[PDB]
Amino acid sequence: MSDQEAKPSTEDLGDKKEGEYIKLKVIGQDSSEIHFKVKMTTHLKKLKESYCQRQGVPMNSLRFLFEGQRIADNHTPKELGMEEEDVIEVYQEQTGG
Repeated sequence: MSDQEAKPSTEDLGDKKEGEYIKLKVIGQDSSEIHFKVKMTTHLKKLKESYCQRQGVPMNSLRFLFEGQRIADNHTPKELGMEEEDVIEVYQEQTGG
């Protein structure tokens, strides 16, 4: 999906409920910012690719990282240790494949 495989119906931790939510904002050098609602185990790839498709840019041309770590296809807010309304850093190249 990005670096490895990633698929829906991902297994959660178990105790974490649905009565909890977290929002995240993705920002890019293009001054673009998007605030989305996610849960603990939301694949951020879906958010990022949604922005990529919306902006019409290839996912291999752009890169999403937080605290110097790339947001992998299976990376989540719980996994990366983020908070609500936090910010993810994104850069986009103009050419790729």
